[PDB]
Amino acid sequence: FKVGPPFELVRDYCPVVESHTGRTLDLRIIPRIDRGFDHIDEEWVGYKRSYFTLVSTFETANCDLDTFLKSSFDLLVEDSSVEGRLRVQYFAIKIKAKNDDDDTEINLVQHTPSVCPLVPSPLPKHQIIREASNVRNITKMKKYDSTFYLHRDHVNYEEYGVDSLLFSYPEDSIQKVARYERVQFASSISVKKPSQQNKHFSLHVILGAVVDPDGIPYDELALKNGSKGMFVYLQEMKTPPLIIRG
Repeated sequence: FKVGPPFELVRDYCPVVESHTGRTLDLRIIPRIDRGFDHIDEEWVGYKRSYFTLVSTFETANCDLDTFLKSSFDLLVEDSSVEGRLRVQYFAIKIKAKNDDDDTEINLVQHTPSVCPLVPSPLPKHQIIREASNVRNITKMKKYDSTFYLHRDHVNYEEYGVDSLLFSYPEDSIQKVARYERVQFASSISVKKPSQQNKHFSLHVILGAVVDPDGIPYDELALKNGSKGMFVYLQEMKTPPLIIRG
């Protein structure tokens, strides 16, 4: 494990507002790469046969988790789409790899990326990510449970309303930290141009809202009840240019 390529803001997309208070939700993705890249003379270098670890959470400025989970949020589209407000079923994160030059998407292979549902939370320290990674100790894993998950089936249900965000999440076990362990680039990718000069890649992290089937950037998504949902972009961050040794 080691300090990896830093993340920078790429863009903020659709604004999110609470349906009851009209309060705008201020969001901030907090991603970090914990291994897989070396910093050689002002350049980040990765390797084909190697793999990398990327973790991420997101935060909501001045909004405590309890209130957040009890709230209802609407996405605000505008102009062309101008639909108005789309109800958020839940928030999730996804990562992608791109050709930092022509912005072409590079496929990633993970060891089990995917759309990870997530609730606001600070990003755990580097060492904790380790002690929680591949260390399946029953007692130990229970010391990190409150750090990595929110078990909806344990909250006081009488405190939440029918439209509460908590109850629109797909599963009872909800992650607090999106952990992408053992990720590699597809072995089919070309890491050099015909001239033999290195190609440049970039890792992206996108925070988004999953909304019901019914011009804005989003990905089509296979929901939980067989329905076709939409993963609408809220915020995106990326690493600086990366090079991949073959």
